[PDB]
Amino acid sequence: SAITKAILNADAEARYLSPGEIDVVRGYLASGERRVRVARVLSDNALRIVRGAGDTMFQKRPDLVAPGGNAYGEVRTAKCLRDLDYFLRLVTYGVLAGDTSPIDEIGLIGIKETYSLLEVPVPGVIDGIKAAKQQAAALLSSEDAAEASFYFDYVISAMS
Amino acid sequence: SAITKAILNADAEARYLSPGEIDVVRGYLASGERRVRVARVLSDNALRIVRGAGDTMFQKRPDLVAPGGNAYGEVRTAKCLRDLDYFLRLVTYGVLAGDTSPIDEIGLIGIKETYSLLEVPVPGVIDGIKAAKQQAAALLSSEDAAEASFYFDYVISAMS
Amino acid sequence: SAITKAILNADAEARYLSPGEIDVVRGYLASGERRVRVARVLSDNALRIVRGAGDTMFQKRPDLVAPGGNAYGEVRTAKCLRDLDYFLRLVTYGVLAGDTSPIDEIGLIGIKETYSLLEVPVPGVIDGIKAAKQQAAALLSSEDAAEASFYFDYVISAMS
Amino acid sequence: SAITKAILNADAEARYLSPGEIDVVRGYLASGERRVRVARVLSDNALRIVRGAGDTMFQKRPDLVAPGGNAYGEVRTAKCLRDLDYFLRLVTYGVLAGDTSPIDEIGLIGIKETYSLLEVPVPGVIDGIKAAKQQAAALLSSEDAAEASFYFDYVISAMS
Amino acid sequence: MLDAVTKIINRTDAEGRYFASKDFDEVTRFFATGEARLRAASTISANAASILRESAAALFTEQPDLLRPGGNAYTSRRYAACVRDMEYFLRYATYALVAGDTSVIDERVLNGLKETYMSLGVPIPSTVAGVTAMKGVVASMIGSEANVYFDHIAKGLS
Amino acid sequence: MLDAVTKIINRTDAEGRYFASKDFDEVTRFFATGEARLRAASTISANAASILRESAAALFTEQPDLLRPGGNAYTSRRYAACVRDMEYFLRYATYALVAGDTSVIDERVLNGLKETYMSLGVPIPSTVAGVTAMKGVVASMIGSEANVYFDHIAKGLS
Amino acid sequence: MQDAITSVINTYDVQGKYFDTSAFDKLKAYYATGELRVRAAGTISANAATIIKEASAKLFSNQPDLVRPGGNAYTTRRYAACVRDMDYFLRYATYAMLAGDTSILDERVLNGLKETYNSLGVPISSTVQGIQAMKEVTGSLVGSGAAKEMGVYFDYLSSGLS
Amino acid sequence: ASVDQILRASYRQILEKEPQELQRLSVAESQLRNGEISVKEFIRALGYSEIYAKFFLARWYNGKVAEFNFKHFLGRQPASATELGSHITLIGTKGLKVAIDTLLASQEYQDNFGDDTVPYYRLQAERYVGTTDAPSRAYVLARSRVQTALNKPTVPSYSLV
Ligand SMILES: CCC1=C(C)/C(=C/C2=NC(=C\c3[nH]c(/C=C4\NC(=O)[C@H](C)[C@H]4CC)c(C)c3CCC(=O)O)/C(CCC(=O)O)=C2C)NC1=O
Ligand SMILES: CCC1=C(C)/C(=C/C2=NC(=C\c3[nH]c(/C=C4\NC(=O)[C@H](C)[C@H]4CC)c(C)c3CCC(=O)O)/C(CCC(=O)O)=C2C)NC1=O
Ligand SMILES: CCC1=C(C)/C(=C/C2=NC(=C\c3[nH]c(/C=C4\NC(=O)[C@H](C)[C@H]4CC)c(C)c3CCC(=O)O)/C(CCC(=O)O)=C2C)NC1=O
Ligand SMILES: CCC1=C(C)/C(=C/C2=NC(=C\c3[nH]c(/C=C4\NC(=O)[C@H](C)[C@H]4CC)c(C)c3CCC(=O)O)/C(CCC(=O)O)=C2C)NC1=O
Ligand SMILES: CCC1=C(C)/C(=C/C2=NC(=C\c3[nH]c(/C=C4\NC(=O)[C@H](C)[C@H]4CC)c(C)c3CCC(=O)O)/C(CCC(=O)O)=C2C)NC1=O
Repeated sequence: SAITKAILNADAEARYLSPGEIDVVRGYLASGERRVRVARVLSDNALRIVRGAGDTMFQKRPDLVAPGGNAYGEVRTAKCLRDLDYFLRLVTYGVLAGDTSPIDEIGLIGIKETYSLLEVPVPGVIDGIKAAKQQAAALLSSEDAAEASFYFDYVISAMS
Repeated sequence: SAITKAILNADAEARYLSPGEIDVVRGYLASGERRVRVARVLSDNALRIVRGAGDTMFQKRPDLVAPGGNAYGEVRTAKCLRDLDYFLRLVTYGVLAGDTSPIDEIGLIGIKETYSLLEVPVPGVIDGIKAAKQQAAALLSSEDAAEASFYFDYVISAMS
Repeated sequence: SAITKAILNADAEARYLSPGEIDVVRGYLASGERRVRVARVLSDNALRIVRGAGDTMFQKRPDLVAPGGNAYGEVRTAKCLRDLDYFLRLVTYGVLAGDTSPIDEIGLIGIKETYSLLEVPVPGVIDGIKAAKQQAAALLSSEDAAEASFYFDYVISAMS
Repeated sequence: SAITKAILNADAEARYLSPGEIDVVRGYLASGERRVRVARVLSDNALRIVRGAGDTMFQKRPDLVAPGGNAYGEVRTAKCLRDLDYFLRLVTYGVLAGDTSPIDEIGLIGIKETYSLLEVPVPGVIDGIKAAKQQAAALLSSEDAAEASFYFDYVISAMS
Repeated sequence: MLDAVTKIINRTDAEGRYFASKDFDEVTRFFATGEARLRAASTISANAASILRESAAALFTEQPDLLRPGGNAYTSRRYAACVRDMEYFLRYATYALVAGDTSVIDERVLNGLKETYMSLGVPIPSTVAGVTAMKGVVASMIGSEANVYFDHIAKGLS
Repeated sequence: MLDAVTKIINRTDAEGRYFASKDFDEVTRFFATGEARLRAASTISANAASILRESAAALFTEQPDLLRPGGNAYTSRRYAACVRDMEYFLRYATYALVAGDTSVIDERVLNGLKETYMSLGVPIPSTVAGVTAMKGVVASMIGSEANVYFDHIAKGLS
Repeated sequence: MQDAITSVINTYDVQGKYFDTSAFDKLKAYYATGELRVRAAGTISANAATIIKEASAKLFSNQPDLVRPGGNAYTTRRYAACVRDMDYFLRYATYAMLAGDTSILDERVLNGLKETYNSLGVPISSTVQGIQAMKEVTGSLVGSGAAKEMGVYFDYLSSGLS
Repeated sequence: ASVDQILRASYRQILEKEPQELQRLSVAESQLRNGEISVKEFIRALGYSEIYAKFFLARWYNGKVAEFNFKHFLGRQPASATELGSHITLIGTKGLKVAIDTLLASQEYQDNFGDDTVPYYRLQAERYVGTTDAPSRAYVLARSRVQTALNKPTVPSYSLV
């Protein structure tokens, strides 16, 4: 989390937390209620967010679910929706942790190699994650949506 | 119906039927066999006309059955075919009645706001009805085709 | 505008402006500088918002520019973008006026019939307006986005 | 109240609340606490405003309490100060509601016919309400003085 | 129609008494919850078409028989009237949500409606099922803020 | 009718352009004067009866022959119609003063007034003298802020 | 490196004085623009790949000889290095905009870059054209004030090269 | 709309005066307020009044009376010579009340205003195309009448048609 990153920093120079790092930890603990609210909204609405994101992604890119597409078939389409759900849950983790470390550890490191070898079109994943980002922003206030969009765009930029 | 229209016209002025109204009703009664013939041919070929018109519409506007289209999905394509069959039944009603009142009071009045709310593309519906017109013209002779084309055209004009 | 509605309401009872109507007028005059700021922001970024909304709409709904599409061609796409700019200018007018009367009188009254005759897909227009709303909300703060979205949503509702 | 006027306007046009009516409602809800303060200070001191205004009205025109006058006698003066108390309570109601409607339904619709039948001098009542406005502004801050003065002036104007 | 402030004013006027501390407190409670109610109403207004579409979908998925021939929703016109009535309920629920009081519903919606549905042949229990469906649709978007007014409409029908 | 802001909007729309710096300056100038115009309107509304009383006094002091038998203001009915006209002029001048634009006077006051006065034999110069007396009264009461609107009414009759 | 705050700090340390009203005005001015800078940096970071795609496409459309044989950007390696350098310029402009100071562009970018490019044969005029293309593309994403700010650092890079 | 708004609107639409200038129809107003008569029945009560005949028939030619009836109860003007002549004949042979009844029972009235709305003008071609045998002429006359609504024109009725 943010706390872990500050602790790792202070440990590299073998010192106690500095005023800046205390400010980071304090401002993170201050944001706890807002992060919990955002994560609750994204978590309780994961099903409709993933359904909507998948619908938008498939309308935008029909060839994925057309014969010969990477997502063609019930099983492959199910795994596609499961990947979108995975990335939504990773976004919730990133919101809760106040940094992108859990997203990197669980989902991003190796996802480029994984998708290259499975022949999964990364732009399609980006389209689905953008759709999920707008579907989440529909469910959140302006500040909460802005908070979630940071981690959504972080996922997108790691893809691209 | 034609008789209903003449009787209402008589009633509005609180009078017996006029010689012109009598001629209207008599001419309607003369056309009875021709109307029954057209309607019988249409009803006997209901499934054939519906399939052919729907197929023609679906190549003409493939965006409808394409993902993200208004008719994409087996339920929605089935409902599309069912509405085409609805309008074919209404066309038979109009042919038998000699008037367009059954078409209006069963399927035409309110279909505009209904299709607006359902985001049904009216041009697609018009193409489907024109395809049904072509199918009927194939099954009918020239005079019968013209008689049915009157009501097919009335439906087209009402939709737009 | 906001003043016009209050003055007309007073004129209905053949009386001077009531304390409530004066409260309405005073609130509008207080909101004037915020309205001018927002309207200026949407005016300087007119090309900004129009290009962003147009790209978002064409990517969301590509059949508009696909062969047989309404906006197919450079000229028809230019006219589509011009309609988007028209609605952007009308949103600015609505922001400035404090009500929706300029939008109705210039752009909304008769646009539904016009687009029906031209076979302009109203859902695509809704997509364009919602995309423009997102683009403009990007360039504004939270509050300014709120009032700009008010008139963007009025346009969306009136088109649909 | 101020809400009822906006909702009535929306209902008349058979539509949802427009941005302008939303702005009116937001302004009223923002003004609510000041309204409650003004109404509370007016309520707590009602006795002293009534006494001072009645005194001033009596001295300004002695013919009211002189023999042959409408307010001549003890019972008629009791009804006089009762009317002053009534109008003050309606002024507080109008301050709370944000409009003049409660003043209209409870006190001023039909007051002209009543006072003409009872041969009550309307100029005398107007002098009483004026005196009440001075007494009220005497114990109000300038902003609250103007807020109450709008409703006092409305009562005076509708009285004539 | 009344709202919360007007009903309080009426209650104080019936007793001919100036506002007391409890009356002021109730007024302040109404003023406090104003922004949330306005935001809920604005969200409903912006999404009226989608709410109508998905509530009609829920109603006609739960009770398909209304759309079959012989059903009271079987025509273009009767289906249009059904969704139109649902629009009535939604718009007046928004009105009552802003006002904070149900009197607008009783006057503009429920006044003579049960007898009218009996006269027309409208199945009232199915209409109540539609109102409950729209309750669920609106709760999925704005929370439980508007449940009271939809419940009032449903009970007035029932 | 229009107000100042809607007039500026129409001006920018006739040219098919967004608001520029000068347009925003003009709209800001209108917003800045709004408080003063509202104060003037409230001041006029508070004393509308006394303004009307002394305006009619001035008019009929200048031209006593209007009240005498055979004059166009000799009857209870014609005197009442005259002071009702002046009350109309004051109220609609106040409306225009609030709006910052004279279109309300064109729509609601001058829509056939000159033709009506020529038809009925109402003396137009005497009516303009009365309008001018009311303009002077209001100017002494609130300042020059409303003069133009009264002149507009005069120009609609002259 | 030096940001605006540490720039004020260094001036006042060298002259050995506590902060006065003028230093506090400079610091207030930096803090006031902080949210705009953070927003622009987040927007550029989210869009950096798109910005580079658009800018490289415009550059190679305006100068097709770069990517055809005989051009400095002709091979997969040299094309990759070209767009890599464009990634540098975008990233370091974003750093300098977030810091509100061009010192990082001197230390980390411009020092020795003309010599590197002249030794390699990399055409510097075309590199300046690419920087301009990125300036317009970035301005197309970030909005008026952020565009005006980012343009300062893009122009600083252009002047340091050209 | 409230009963007060409806009443003031009806008095302006039918008698061209504010209620204070007139002797109000107290019993008709009470019936409308109590809701056992419609707005249309109040409009007919205003038309049946002796004050209507005093305002619009005592000092007018029958063509002017027909124009007044069309402005008050339909919100428009007679467009053709046949329509104006037919209404004049109704006034001159059956009386003012029967002519007003013919206006109120007309399909035009039922469509535009029905039973609960005060009549009003509408400067739209849909207002006249289906209903009137001279639609453009009907628009021209209605727009001229609205343009100078304050005036009671003395231009001859058959010169306009
Ligand atoms: C929790 C962290 C985590 C992630 C992120 C993850 C991604 C992931 N997706 C996979 C397969 C897949 N992923 C997709 C998704 C694609 N379908 C379309 O093309 C879209 C563009 C795109 C999704 C939006 C599909 C269709 C497959 C099956 C491909 C195959 O069977 O060869 C696989 C290979 C093993 C498997 O079948 O599950 C991984 C590892 N797995 C994880 O454990
Ligand atoms: C007997 C008189 C009658 C008519 C005329 C009628 C039309 C009609 N079609 C409907 C749905 C529909 N209508 C269509 C057909 C359209 N969409 C396709 O793209 C085509 C362009 C086009 C047909 C050519 C579709 C696909 C639906 C499903 C929409 C949905 O349920 O989400 C509905 C909404 C109720 C329902 O889903 O069952 C009506 C009322 N219903 C009637 O009772
Ligand atoms: C709300 C917009 C409105 C306006 C402006 C208006 C003016 C107006 N004044 C009128 C008559 C009149 N106007 C006057 C006033 C004149 N007497 C002269 O001595 C004075 C110089 C002058 C006034 C200062 C008089 C006396 C009449 C009666 C004419 C008559 O009965 O012969 C009339 C003819 C109908 C009627 O008397 O009710 C109108 C329409 N009416 C309106 O509804
Ligand atoms: C000598 C080594 C070398 C290569 C190979 C090379 C490729 C190359 N391909 C390009 C464009 C392109 N290349 C392709 C080729 C793709 N189209 C389909 O997707 C296929 C899968 C695939 C080819 C089989 C396309 C479509 C473009 C245009 C892309 C665009 O402009 O958006 C460009 C951009 C500039 C230009 O159009 O000339 C380069 C530099 N450059 C080099 O220096
Ligand atoms: C049944 C016979 C009939 C006709 C023909 C007719 C014409 C007519 N056109 C009108 C307005 C109009 N008519 C036009 C048409 C013009 N715009 C120009 O660019 C074109 C050269 C030209 C058309 C080809 C326009 C623009 C208006 C609006 C005028 C305005 O609102 O200021 C109006 C005013 C009412 C309304 O706006 O609906 C009428 C009555 N009315 C009738 O009863």
